[PDB]
Amino acid sequence: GPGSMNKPTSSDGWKDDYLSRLSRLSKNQLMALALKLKQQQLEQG
Amino acid sequence: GPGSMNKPTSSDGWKDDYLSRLSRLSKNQLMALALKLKQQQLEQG
Repeated sequence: GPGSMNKPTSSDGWKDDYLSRLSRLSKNQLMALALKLKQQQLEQG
Repeated sequence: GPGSMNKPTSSDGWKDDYLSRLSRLSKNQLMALALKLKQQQLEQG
C-alpha cells in the first residue's frame, strides 16, 4: 500500500477525508478556511 | 499593461459579506461549499 491508508492514490476518495477533517473546525476557523480557498480560486486563471 | 498591483485596495469588502453569508449555512452545507471551492482550486492553476 501507499502508506497507513488502504485507499489507492490520485482517486476521488480524498473528498470523504476532506469532509471528515472540515467538520472538526470551529465556526470562525471554517469561515477563515473557506475564505482562504475562495481568494485562491479568484486569483488563479 | 503591468501586472502589479494584482488589484487596487478598492472592493476588498466582498470578504466581509462572504463571512456574513458562510455563517448562515448548516454543518453539511458549509462543507459542500468548501468542497466545491477545493475541487476548483485543485483543477485550476
